[PDB]
Amino acid sequence: KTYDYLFKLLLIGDSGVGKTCVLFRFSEDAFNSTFISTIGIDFKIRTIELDGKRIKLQIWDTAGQERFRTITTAYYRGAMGIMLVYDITNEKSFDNIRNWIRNIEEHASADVEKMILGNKCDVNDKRQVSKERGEKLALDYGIKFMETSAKANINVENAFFTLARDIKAKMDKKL
Amino acid sequence: GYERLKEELAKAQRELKLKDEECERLSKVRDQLGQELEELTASLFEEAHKMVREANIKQATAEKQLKEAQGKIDVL
Amino acid sequence: GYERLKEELAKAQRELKLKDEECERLSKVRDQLGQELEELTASLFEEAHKMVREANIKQATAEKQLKEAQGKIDVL
Ligand SMILES: Nc1nc2c(ncn2[C@@H]2O[C@H](COP(=O)(O)OP(=O)(O)OP(=O)(O)O)[C@@H](O)[C@H]2O)c(=O)[nH]1
Repeated sequence: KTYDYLFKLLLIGDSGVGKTCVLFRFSEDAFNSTFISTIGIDFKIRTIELDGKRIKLQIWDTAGQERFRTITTAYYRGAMGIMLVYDITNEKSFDNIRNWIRNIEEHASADVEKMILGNKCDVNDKRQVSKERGEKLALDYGIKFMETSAKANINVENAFFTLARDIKAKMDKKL
Repeated sequence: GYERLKEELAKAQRELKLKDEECERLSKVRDQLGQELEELTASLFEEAHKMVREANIKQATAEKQLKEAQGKIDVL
Repeated sequence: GYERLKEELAKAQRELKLKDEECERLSKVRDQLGQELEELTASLFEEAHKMVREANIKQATAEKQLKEAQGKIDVL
């Protein structure tokens, strides 16, 4: 029985950036335990409803280690929506967002849905990346952008639901 | 080299085409395998977590018991 | 004619060389995916235990307060 769709999503980005909390907040875990640190992969499921239908989201969170290079391509290649995630507390994370965009373009599929996620927007006092400058990156590359906080719990649920709507609207187009 | 180029371009025309068709075949299996391996690891990751959580749930209600008594003797 | 044959052979060559190198990669995939899968599953296993372990140590030691820090309430 239910669900009645399966979107496969991916979280990618620099380490430190809080990819993994951003997940843990969406999937609603009561706990901190993860294998990201040690292994470099972790995974979470959440079904949501959008305009009435069940939508199973499988969310992979990748951390680059070259150790599992092959497997993590498999995730790129098979991913329906991927979130690029920087820390607004840290520039190079933001600078690299271009670099990742490479990978995504190079390792991943030709129509994938894409979303730049400016994380930790919660801590303004340690802000190095202007939002304005954040949006411009996004607009340049014609992709959606969103500022977030895994800890204040800001826009994480919205970031996903937004990406999930974007995936579905595309698929419903191929009726 | 009119027959040499008319003939060789047919060999190179098939060569580039041969691999074209071969590429799709090599790539198509490399996707079927990846899906299979997604579904396998989705299952494992779900297991590792599922197990580790019930370890924690229990660890929870043992410390929750001791903070019930630990504070009460600590009061006076 | 005898002119045009100097185009196909020096670009289709950058083509076939490019594709040849692809399959070389796509060939080594199945094995790797498997190779990696083993290493992941092991690592999954080992970490899983180390995690369920740590949260068991702390279920017994927290319970030994209900055995050796509740009787100090019975002793004092
Ligand atoms: N203030 C603040 N700190 C955050 C936020 N998100 C993550 N962090 C911190 O950033 C650090 C790394 O978070 P992770 O989720 O592990 O980062 P990651 O990129 O997903 O994975 P790693 O490679 O382990 O860093 C942790 O110390 C978090 O507490 C945030 O939104 N706001």
